[PDB]
Amino acid sequence: MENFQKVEKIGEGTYGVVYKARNKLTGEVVALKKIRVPSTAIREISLLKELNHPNIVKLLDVIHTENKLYLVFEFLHQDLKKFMDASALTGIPLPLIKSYLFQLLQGLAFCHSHRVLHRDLKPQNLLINTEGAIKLADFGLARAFHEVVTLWYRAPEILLGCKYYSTAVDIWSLGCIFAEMVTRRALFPGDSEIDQLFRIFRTLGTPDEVVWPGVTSMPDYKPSFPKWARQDFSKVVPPLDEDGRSLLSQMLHYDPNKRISAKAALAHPFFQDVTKPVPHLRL
Ligand SMILES: O=C(Nc1c[nH]nc1C(=O)Nc1ccc(F)cc1)c1ccccc1
Repeated sequence: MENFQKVEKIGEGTYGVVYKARNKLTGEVVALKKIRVPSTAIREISLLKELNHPNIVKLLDVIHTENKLYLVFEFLHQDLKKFMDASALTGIPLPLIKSYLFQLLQGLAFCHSHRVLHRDLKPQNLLINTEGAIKLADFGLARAFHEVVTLWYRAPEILLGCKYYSTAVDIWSLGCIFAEMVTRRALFPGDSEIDQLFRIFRTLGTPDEVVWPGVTSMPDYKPSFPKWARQDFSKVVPPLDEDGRSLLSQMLHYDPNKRISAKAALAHPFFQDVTKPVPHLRL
């Protein structure tokens, strides 16, 4: 778009290319996403301009022109997936893991309180700066509307065909990102929907009417599912301490109504000692 110079490709979202760009007039460096225009998307997108929070990538402008769609976001210099790969040897220090988790829960508590879900959290859409900050990106783009879209962070109620699912889905994804930071291995690396479901089952137990009332009446649930026993958390995320493990377990509750909200998670004793360390990033 005329007011922008593409400096470089910085990714491919679900929804079209993402460019680093410079505003020919303002000077500002920005993230420019080209989508791919029904008035429904126009409307939802416009709502997002308003939901501002220090832990949500700022949506600067929504250009709808020549009947094409661009979103202009504030620019961050790295994503969490790259940072994680970069920190493979040593792992991310716990106090930095805890800060990141804490800030993301703040962003989610904000979104959820305005009834906006993300619905597709993944380390690739979590963006970080040199000053210790981490921000949710791509917020709202999913209601509004190639490699495999990853299933690794998908809540099981989504996998079981629930069509009217809740903010608890973001809580689930965030718990899977939490474990992956601690262990340096993805929690549930599914390569199909059944494989994804069965990986969850194998770690957490096949859910039943005891732990998830109503589970058996779900669209894609079958009685013929195997019955695996639940594994112990101490085996799942060493060397996370007992507070971190308690929290994670609550974020990974099967029953979306049992699953901890972002707001009550902020109160958990794991965060009693939270700080804001600054990462070392080599841009
Ligand atoms: O809004 C998105 N990204 C961004 C917004 N502001 N900065 C970015 C961004 O990707 N920055 C970035 C990330 C990794 C790099 F190596 C260098 C720079 C987005 C859109 C679709 C899918 C994923 C992320």
